[PDB]
Amino acid sequence: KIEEGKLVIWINGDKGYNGLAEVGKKFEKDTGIKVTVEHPDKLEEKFPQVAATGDGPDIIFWAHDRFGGYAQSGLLAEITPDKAFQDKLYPFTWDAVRYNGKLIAYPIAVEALSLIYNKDLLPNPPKTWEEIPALDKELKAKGKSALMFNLQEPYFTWPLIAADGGYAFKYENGKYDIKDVGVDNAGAKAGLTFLVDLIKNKHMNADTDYSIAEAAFNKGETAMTINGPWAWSNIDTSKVNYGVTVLPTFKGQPSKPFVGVLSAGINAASPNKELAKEFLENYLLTDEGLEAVNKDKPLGAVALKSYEEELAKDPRIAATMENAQKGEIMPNIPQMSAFWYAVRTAVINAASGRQTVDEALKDAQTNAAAEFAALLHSLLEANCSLALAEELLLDGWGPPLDPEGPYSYCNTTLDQIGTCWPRSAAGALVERPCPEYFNGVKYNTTRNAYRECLENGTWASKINYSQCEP
Amino acid sequence: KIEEGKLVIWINGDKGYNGLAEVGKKFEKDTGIKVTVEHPDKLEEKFPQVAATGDGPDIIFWAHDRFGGYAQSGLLAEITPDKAFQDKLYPFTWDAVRYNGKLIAYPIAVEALSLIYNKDLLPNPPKTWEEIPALDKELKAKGKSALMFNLQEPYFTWPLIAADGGYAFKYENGKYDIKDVGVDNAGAKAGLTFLVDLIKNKHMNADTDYSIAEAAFNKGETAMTINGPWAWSNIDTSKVNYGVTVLPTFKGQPSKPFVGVLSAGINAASPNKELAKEFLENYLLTDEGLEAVNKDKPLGAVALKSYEEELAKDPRIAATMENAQKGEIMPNIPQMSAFWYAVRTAVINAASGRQTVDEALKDAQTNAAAEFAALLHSLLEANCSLALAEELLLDGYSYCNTTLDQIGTCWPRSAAGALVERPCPEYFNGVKYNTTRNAYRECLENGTWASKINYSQCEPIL
Amino acid sequence: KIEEGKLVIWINGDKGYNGLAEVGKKFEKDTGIKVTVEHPDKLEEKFPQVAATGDGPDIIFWAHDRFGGYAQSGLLAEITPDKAFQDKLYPFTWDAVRYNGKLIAYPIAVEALSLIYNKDLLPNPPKTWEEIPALDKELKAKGKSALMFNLQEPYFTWPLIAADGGYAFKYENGKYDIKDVGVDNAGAKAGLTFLVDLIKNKHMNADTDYSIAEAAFNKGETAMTINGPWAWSNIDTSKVNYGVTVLPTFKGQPSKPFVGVLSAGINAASPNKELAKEFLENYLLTDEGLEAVNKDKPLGAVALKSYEEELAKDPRIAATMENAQKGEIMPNIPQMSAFWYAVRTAVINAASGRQTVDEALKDAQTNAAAEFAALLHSLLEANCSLALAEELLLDGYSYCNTTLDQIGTCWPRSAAGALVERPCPEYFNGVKYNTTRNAYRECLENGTWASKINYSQCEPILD
Amino acid sequence: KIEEGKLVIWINGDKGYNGLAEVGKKFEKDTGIKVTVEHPDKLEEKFPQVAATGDGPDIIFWAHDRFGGYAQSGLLAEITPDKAFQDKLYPFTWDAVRYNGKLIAYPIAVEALSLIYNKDLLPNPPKTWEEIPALDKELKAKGKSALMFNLQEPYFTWPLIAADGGYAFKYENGKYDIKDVGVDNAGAKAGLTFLVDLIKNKHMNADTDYSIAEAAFNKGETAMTINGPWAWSNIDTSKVNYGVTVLPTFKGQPSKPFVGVLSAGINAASPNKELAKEFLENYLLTDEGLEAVNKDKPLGAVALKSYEEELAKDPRIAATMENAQKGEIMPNIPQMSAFWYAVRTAVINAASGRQTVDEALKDAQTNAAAEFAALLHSLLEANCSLALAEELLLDGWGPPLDPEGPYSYCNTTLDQIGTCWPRSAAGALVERPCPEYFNGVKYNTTRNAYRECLENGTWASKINYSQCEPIL
Amino acid sequence: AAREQATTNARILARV
Amino acid sequence: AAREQATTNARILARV
Ligand SMILES: OC[C@H]1O[C@H](O[C@H]2[C@H](O)[C@@H](O)[C@@H](O)O[C@@H]2CO)[C@H](O)[C@@H](O)[C@@H]1O
Ligand SMILES: OC[C@H]1O[C@H](O[C@H]2[C@H](O)[C@@H](O)[C@@H](O)O[C@@H]2CO)[C@H](O)[C@@H](O)[C@@H]1O
Ligand SMILES: OC[C@H]1O[C@H](O[C@H]2[C@H](O)[C@@H](O)[C@@H](O)O[C@@H]2CO)[C@H](O)[C@@H](O)[C@@H]1O
Ligand SMILES: OC[C@H]1O[C@H](O[C@H]2[C@H](O)[C@@H](O)[C@@H](O)O[C@@H]2CO)[C@H](O)[C@@H](O)[C@@H]1O
Repeated sequence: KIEEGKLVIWINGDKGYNGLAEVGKKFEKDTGIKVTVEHPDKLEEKFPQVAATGDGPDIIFWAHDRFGGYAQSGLLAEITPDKAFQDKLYPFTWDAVRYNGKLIAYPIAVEALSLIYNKDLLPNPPKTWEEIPALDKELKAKGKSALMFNLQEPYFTWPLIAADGGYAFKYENGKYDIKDVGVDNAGAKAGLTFLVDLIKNKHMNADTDYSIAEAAFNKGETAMTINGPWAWSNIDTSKVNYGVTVLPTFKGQPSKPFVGVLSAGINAASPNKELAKEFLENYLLTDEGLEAVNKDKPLGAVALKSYEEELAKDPRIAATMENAQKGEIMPNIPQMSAFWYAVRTAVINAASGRQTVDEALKDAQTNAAAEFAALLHSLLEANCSLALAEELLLDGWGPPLDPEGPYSYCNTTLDQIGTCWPRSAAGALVERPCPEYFNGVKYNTTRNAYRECLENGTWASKINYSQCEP
Repeated sequence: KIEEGKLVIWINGDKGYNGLAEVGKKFEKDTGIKVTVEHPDKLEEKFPQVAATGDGPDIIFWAHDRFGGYAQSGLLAEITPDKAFQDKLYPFTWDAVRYNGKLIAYPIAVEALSLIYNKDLLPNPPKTWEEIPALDKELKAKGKSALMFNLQEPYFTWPLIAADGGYAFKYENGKYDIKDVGVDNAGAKAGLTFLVDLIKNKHMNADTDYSIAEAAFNKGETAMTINGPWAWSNIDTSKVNYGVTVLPTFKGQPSKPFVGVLSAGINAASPNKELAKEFLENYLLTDEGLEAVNKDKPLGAVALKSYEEELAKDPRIAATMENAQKGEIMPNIPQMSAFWYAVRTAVINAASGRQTVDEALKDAQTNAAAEFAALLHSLLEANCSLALAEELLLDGYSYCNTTLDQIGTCWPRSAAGALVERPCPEYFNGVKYNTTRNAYRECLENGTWASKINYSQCEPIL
Repeated sequence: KIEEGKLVIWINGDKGYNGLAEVGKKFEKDTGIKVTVEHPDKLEEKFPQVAATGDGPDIIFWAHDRFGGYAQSGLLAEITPDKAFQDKLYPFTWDAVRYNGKLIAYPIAVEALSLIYNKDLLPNPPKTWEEIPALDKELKAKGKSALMFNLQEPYFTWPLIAADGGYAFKYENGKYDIKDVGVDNAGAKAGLTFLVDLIKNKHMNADTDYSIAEAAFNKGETAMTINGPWAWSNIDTSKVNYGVTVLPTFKGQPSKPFVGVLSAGINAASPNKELAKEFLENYLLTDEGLEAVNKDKPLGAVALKSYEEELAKDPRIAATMENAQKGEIMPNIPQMSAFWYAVRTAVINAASGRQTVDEALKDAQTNAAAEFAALLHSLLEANCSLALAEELLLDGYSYCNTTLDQIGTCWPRSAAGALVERPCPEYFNGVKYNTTRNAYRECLENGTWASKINYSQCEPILD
Repeated sequence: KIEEGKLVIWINGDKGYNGLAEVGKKFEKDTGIKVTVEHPDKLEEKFPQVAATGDGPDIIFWAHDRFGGYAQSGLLAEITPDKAFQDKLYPFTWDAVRYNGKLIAYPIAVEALSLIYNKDLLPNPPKTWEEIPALDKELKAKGKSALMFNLQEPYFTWPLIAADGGYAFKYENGKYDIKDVGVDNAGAKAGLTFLVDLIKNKHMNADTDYSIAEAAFNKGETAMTINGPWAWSNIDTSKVNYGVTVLPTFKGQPSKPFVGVLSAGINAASPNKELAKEFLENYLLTDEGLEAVNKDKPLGAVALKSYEEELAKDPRIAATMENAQKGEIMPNIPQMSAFWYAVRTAVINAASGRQTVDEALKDAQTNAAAEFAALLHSLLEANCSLALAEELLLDGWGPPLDPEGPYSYCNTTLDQIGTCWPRSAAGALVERPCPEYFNGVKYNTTRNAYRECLENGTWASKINYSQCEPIL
Repeated sequence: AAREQATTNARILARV
Repeated sequence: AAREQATTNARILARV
C-alpha cells in the first residue's frame, strides 16, 4: 500500500540521489508534497517483487533494459507527455523507453562505460587489451597495478566479451530474435578467455568488486579502471589526476559496451501518478533539476536537449559518447533479465575457475543457471502451496477447532529467500531454520530466521536473517 | 436491448418510487423524455442477470455494497460529474461509490437501522438486548409482544451479530482482507446465540418477515421493531405514537448496523447515458428532486449537502446517524454478494433449528471466505509448479513460461508462436464445466503470453 | 484386569441372556467355574474401550460385523477348533468370522429382519412398500396404524435403502473395495426418500424407537413391525396372532436386509481362554446349549448343523432365511464401524428434517469412505515426495530413505545411526494433536528404519 | 489377490522352469493342488511392485542378494524348517538366506560364472584377460572372434571389475559397511578400463547382450563366452565341443565373480504358505526334485548335501566352485538393489562412450543414477497425488454431482512407467500420451498409451504401451 | 441459483 | 466420539 499524498522514489546508491532529494526539496516547497528518495540494495530485483503486490515506490529509476519486463508484468503506468515535452528530449532516448508502442518511462540520461586512467601513473593509456599484461608487469614493479574493475557484475566485462563477436540477442527486421543468442560464439569465448587469462596470470583478482576497484583507483593504487559517469565525482574528491578515454580494442575490434538509458518509471499501483508526472516533467527534466543531480553524481549525456548542449563540451562526455557509439543500445525485452543472470554466472564461474570458459558459456547459451534456480524455486513454491492446502483443509473441514484458541492467523507464505512461514497466531514471533541454499551459497541450518506475525493477522514486512551464516 | 430515447429506472419496492416517478414526470415535461420507474422483486439479483445481456434498466438504485460486484463484471458505466457537482455532496458518500479509483454511481442517501418503538406501550425503550426477554414476558401478559423485525434478511440481525465482535471483512492498510472473515468468532457466536435463544424461548418467531413485522408494529401489536427511514412513512399513516432511537446494546457493546448508501448507477449497456446523467444531476440530486422522494418514503441522511442541513434537525435523522456512527460503512467489494448469502443461510438455519449456531456459522465462515476456492487454488498452484519442475528437470531458448491464470488453468512452458490448448477447468466460481472442451491461449512470437485467453468453448454443466 | 478362574460374558439385552446364564449354570455345576452373564448398554462400543486396557468380559457376543474392527485392534484371541468341531457348523457361518485368514470368533446363529404382522388386523400383509401409505390411511380410521419399527438404528431401515441399489462396500475379486461406497446412489436416495415421505405424510413418527415400536405392536395398536427372531418371544407372551413373512418390495425390488451372524469372541486379554473355549465348544454349541438360549429368545437360524435341522421346520425360520437370502451377509471389515455411524446420522437427520435426503446421504458418503482422510493423506504423500525432491536436487552414500508412516508423518532422508524427530501429526483419525510435541524414530546403523516409531509424546487436543 | 488352493511360482526364464513344472506336476498328482510356473521378464523388479499390494506369486525364485530388501519391506514369510531338514543342506547356503537372524527363503543351488570356451577353436584357453586382444586378432583372421558375453548386465563384467580391487561393500566385524563402497577405487577403474579398451579396439561390441552372446557361441562364431551353469544345456544341444574353466586373471589377480545362491522365498501375503512349504521341502529339495530341474537347465552346486555329492564329480561343477572360491558370496542387504543399478549404468555408459570410465564410476560411487531416477519419480508421484487430491476435493465438497451420471470410478493412479491415469468412469477406455522419458530413453509423446477402467470400478492390470516408440 | 452463477461466470470468462 | 476415538488412536500410536 503506497501512501496517497506523497512521493517515494527509488534510485541506485551509486547515482546522484542527494542531488535528486534537492529536486524533491524544491517540489515540496512549492506543492507541500513530501518527496522521499531511497536507495535500496538490489532495487531492480526488489521492485518487481514488491510492486507485484501494489506496494513499492511511486517512481523507480534504473536503466531502460529492465523496464520492458516490468511493463510486460503490468507494473508500470503508461506515461502521457505532450508533443512539446517530447520535442525537449532526443528521439533515440524515447525509443529506449518504448515497449509495445506505448511509452513506459521518462528517459533521463545515456550511460556508457569508459576507460578511466591515472595520468600520473599512465600518461598514455593503452589502445589495446593485449598490452595490459605487459603493462601490469611494469607497474607491479612500482608497487602498483594496471587495471581493476568490477568483476561481479556482467555489465563491466561485457564490452570485452562483445568486442570480437559476442552479442545478447540478434537484431534484424526491427526485432530481436530471442532464438538467436550470441553468448557462446567464437568472439564471446575469446573475450572471456582473455579475462580469465588475466586472472590466471595474476594481473587481476576474481574477488574484485565495485568498492575494491573504486577504492583502489581513487587511492592511486591501480593505474586504470572501468566505470561510468557516476564515478567521476568520487575521483574529483580523491584528487587523482584522471582521464576518461576510449575503451581498449580486442583483436583490433572496439570494445562494445551495452549502452543504458537511465529512466524514471511510474508504478502502476501508485495513487500519485499526477504528482509523479509533475515532478518528473516540471522539476527534474529541467536544466536546474538535472544540474542538481549531475552536480552530485554525473549523469552522462542527458536526455534533455537544452542541457546536453552544455555537457557535450566536456571531453569526458565526449568519451562516454564515443564508447556509446562503438557499443550498442540495450534491448528492453523481458528476456534481458534471464540474459544478465546467465552472463553473471558465466563470468563468475569462469573467473573463479569453477568452470572452464567453454563450460560457463555453454550453460549461458542453454540458460542452465536460471533454469536450475527455477527448478529449486518451483519445488519450494509447490511445497509451501501444499502446506497452505493442509492448513485450509483442516481449518474448514477438520474437527471443530479450539473454541478459545486465537481467531486470526497469518497465513502460510513463502518469502523471496525460499523460507515457508507456517500459519501462525496474531502476535507470534516465528522461527524457521536458515535456508540450506540461497544464491549458490550454503548456510548453517542449525541457526534460525525470525519473522513476526503482527497483532492484526498480517506478516511483518521485515524478516530477520541476521543469524544465517555459511 | 434497452430502448433509445427514454429512461427505465429500477428501485426497491420499499423506497419512495412514486416520489421518484414525480421527479421523472418533471423530467418528461421539460425534455419530452418518458421516464418509467419500476420496482421488480429481487432486483439486486435480476439486474446482473439481465444487464449481462445488454438489457435491463437505464439506471439502477441500490445500496452501494452490490455496486463493486457490478462494476467488476463491467455492468456499470463510469460517471463523470465535474468538480462543482462533487462539492455539492459529502466526500464520504463518494468514497462509498468508488471502485478501483473510478466513480461508478451517484450517492443518494445514508441508511442505517434504528430501534423503532411504540411510546404508548413502551414510554421507556430498553437500553440493552438482555432486558428484552423479561420485557416480552410483561407484554405477552397484555396480549402484545416486545419485538418483531425481519428475520429473513441478514441485514436486520447483523447489528446484533456485530455488536460483540462479529465482522464481515477485516479492514486494514486501506484494504479489506478477503481472507479474514469474522463471521465465526466468539462475538458473532454470542450475538446469534442470543437471537436463537429469543426464538427457542418464544419471544420471537423464526417465520417473521418484513411484512409480518411491519403490519404487527403498525397495528399496535408489538412494542418494538427494527427498520430503516423508509419505514417511517407507514408508521405516520398508522397513527402509532412512535419513537426512533439508538439500538440496544449487547454485552455492553453498541449494536453495529451495516450502513448503506443508496446509490444510482448507470447501466453500461444503456444508449441513454447522457439522459441518465442529466436526470440524476439536474433533477434528482436537487432539493426538489430529493424532497419529492423523501415525502413518499424518507431517504435517511441525504448525500446532498444543502438538503441534509434541513433533515439534520429531525431527531429521527439524528438517531439514524448515531446508529450509523456506531456501525460501519459496508464494503463495496464483489465478495459482499457471497458474504450476504452465507449469513442469510446461517441465520435462517440457526433460527429454524436445522443447525446449531456453531454449525451454521462454521458453514458461513467457509462460504464467506471462499475457502473451497483458496484450497483448490493452492492445489492448482502446487500442481502447476510441479509441471514446471518436471519440464525443467527433463530439459536439463525462448519460451512462454508456465503460468496459472485467474481461472485456474496452468499454461505449460510453450514455444514462441504456439497456440496452446488446455482442457476447460473442472470447477470455477461454484460452477462445474465440461472438461472435454478446451481453452486456448497464444504464446506470442516474442516469448510472451497473449493477454487474452479464449474460454469461449467452456460450457457449464447444468 | 479380568479375574482368573471365572468367566464374565457380555451379550446384548435383546438376546436370550437368561437362557445363556442357564448354560452358564450347567458349566458351574460341572467345573465349579462361576459364569456371570451381563448385558450393558452400548456394549459394542464399551468392549473396545475397556478391552483396550486389559479389561472387560472374557467372552463377547455380537453380530460378526464389529469383530473385524476388534481383531484389527488386537482385542480378540485367535480361536482353535479342531477339524471335527468345524464340520459341526455350516461353512458359510465360519466365513463370516474369518479375518485375515484367521478365525476370530465362534458363529452362533444367522439373524435377518423379517416383516412381522398382526393376522387379525391384516390377514393379508402388503407385498410392497408402496401399498403401505394407503394401508395406513385405512387403519388410522380404525384408530390403529400400519407400521412401526425402530427408526433410531440404521439396521432397520437399511433393507429399504438397499432394496433399489444402495450398498455398503462394493464386493468384487474376493475383496470389499473401501473406496466404493454405495450410500449415495440413486437407489439409496429412492429408498430413504420413501421413508422420509412416510414421515412427512404422518404414516410414521421420527421419534419411534425399539421399545415404542415393540410395545405398540404387542399391544395390538399397529398392524406391522420389522424385527428379528429375538423379538418373537415377546409376541408369544402378548398373545397377538402374528405372522412372520417376506419383507415388502420397493420399486419391484426385494428388500435387502444386512444379515448378521451372532458370534462369540474371546477377549485377547482374558487369562481364561481355555475355560471360554470349553464353555463355547462343549456347552453352548450343543443342542442343549442352544435350545436353552433359543427358548428364552429365538436365535434365528443357528450355526450348529444338528439343531438347525429341527428349527428349519418353523415357517418363521423359513421366512428368516428367505429374507436373509434376498439380503447380503455383512462385511466384517473395520470400516463397518464408520459405515454404520454415518448411516445412523443420515437417517436421523433426514427423518427429523434437519437435512434433506440429498444432503444427509452426501455427508454419509463422505463420512463412511473416510474421504477427508483419503484427501489429507494424498496431500501428505505429495508433500513427502517434494521433501525428497528438494533433498535430492540440493544433494546433486547410505541413508534411511524418505518414507511416510501409517500415521502421516514424513520421515526425511537421514544418516545411519540418527535418531530423527518430527512434530506430531496435526490430525489423525478424527482427532487433533498438539504439534509442539515430537515423534521419534531411529535410522539404524544398517541404513534401515527401525520398525517401531515412538509416538508416546503425542497428546490429543481436547475441550 | 493370490488364489487360495493353488501355487503360482515365479522363476527366471534362463533357469530350468520346465523341470520345475514337472516337480509341480508330481505335487498336483499327489495333493490335487495345481502348480503354475511362470517366468515374467524383469521378475526381480516386478515382484516387489506386485507383492507390495498382496498380489504376485506364492513362491519366488531368485539369487539371494535381492531377498534382504524383500524381507526388509516385509514381503517374505519367515520359513520354519526343522532341525533334520536343516542338516540336509549345507550351512553356508543357509547363511546366504539369513536376514536379521530370521531365515527368509530356501537355498536351492550355488551359481558362479565360469569361462566357457570352444575346444575346437581354442584347445588352450587363455589364462589371462591380457592375452585376449592378441587372441581376437588371430581369430578375426579366421572369420571368428575371441570372446562374447552379456555386456548389459553388470553381473557379467563384475568379475573383471573386482579382480584388481573393486568391491561392493566392505566386509568386517561380521558386517557390511554401507559407507565403504569400492566401486571407484584403482582396481575397479583398471578393470573397467580394460573392458572399455577391448571395445574401443573392436574386440567386443557394446551392444552385445545375453542372446547375441549365446547364439554366437552356440553357433561356433566366437571362441569363448562367460556364463553360468544354466547355459550348459543349450551348448549340449548345439553340439559345440565345449569346456568350462577358471576365469582369466587380470594383472595377475583372479577374476572375482559375485557368487549367487538361487533361493525360493514364500510371499508374505500368500494364503498357501503350508502348501508352499510342503512343495519346497518334500518335493523340490529332494534328489528327484532337483534332478528334474537340473536335467532341464543345470543348477550349479546344489544346496542339498545328498545330491551335490553326485554333481561334485562333474568337472564343470568343479570349475564352477573354483571360480566361486576366488569370488565372494553376494551381500543380501537391501542396498544391493541400488548397488547393481549404479554399476549397470556405469558399465553401459562407459562401454557406449557416453562417459569416460572415471566419470561413470564416480557417478556409481555418488549413487547419482538412482538419485536422479528417484528425483523424477518423486515429482511424478507428487503430481499424481495432487491429481488425486483435486478429484477427492471436488467430489466431496464441490457442487452437487450429476444425479444420472455414473457412480463408481477407477481412482487416479500412477503406474510403474510414470503415467498418471486420471479418475475415470467404470467401463471407460482411457488414453494418455506416451511418457516423455522412461529408463534413459525418450519417446514420441504424440502417441498414446491405453488403459481400461473395468465395469467394476477397478483398473485393468494390463496397460497398453504398444504404440510408444523412442525417437532420436 | 446455479443459473445466475453460470451466466455471471460467462462474463469473467469473456473478460479474461 | 471425542474421548473414545482418542482412546482408539492411542492404541494405534502405541503398537506403531
Ligand atoms: O550487470 C548487469 C546489469 O547491468 C546494468 O546495470 C548497471 C546500470 O545500468 C548502471 O546504471 C550501473 O548502476 O551499473 C549497473 C551494473 O551494476 C543493467 O542495466 C542491469 O539491468 C543489469 O542487471
Ligand atoms: O439482507 C441482506 C441485504 O442487506 C442490504 O440490503 C438492505 C438495503 O441496503 C436497504 O436499502 C433496504 O432495502 O434493506 C435491505 C435489506 O433487505 C444490502 O444492501 C444487500 O446487498 C443485502 O442482500
Ligand atoms: O444399527 C446399526 C447396528 O446394526 C447391527 O446391530 C444389530 C444387531 O445385529 C442385532 O443382533 C440386534 O441387536 O439389533 C442391532 C440393531 O440395533 C450391527 O450388528 C451393529 O454393528 C450396528 O451398530
Ligand atoms: O546383473 C545384476 C544382477 O546380478 C545377479 O543376477 C543374475 C542372477 O543371479 C543369475 O541367476 C542369472 O539369472 O543372471 C542374472 C543376471 O542377469 C543378481 O542376482 C541380481 O540381483 C542383479 O540385479
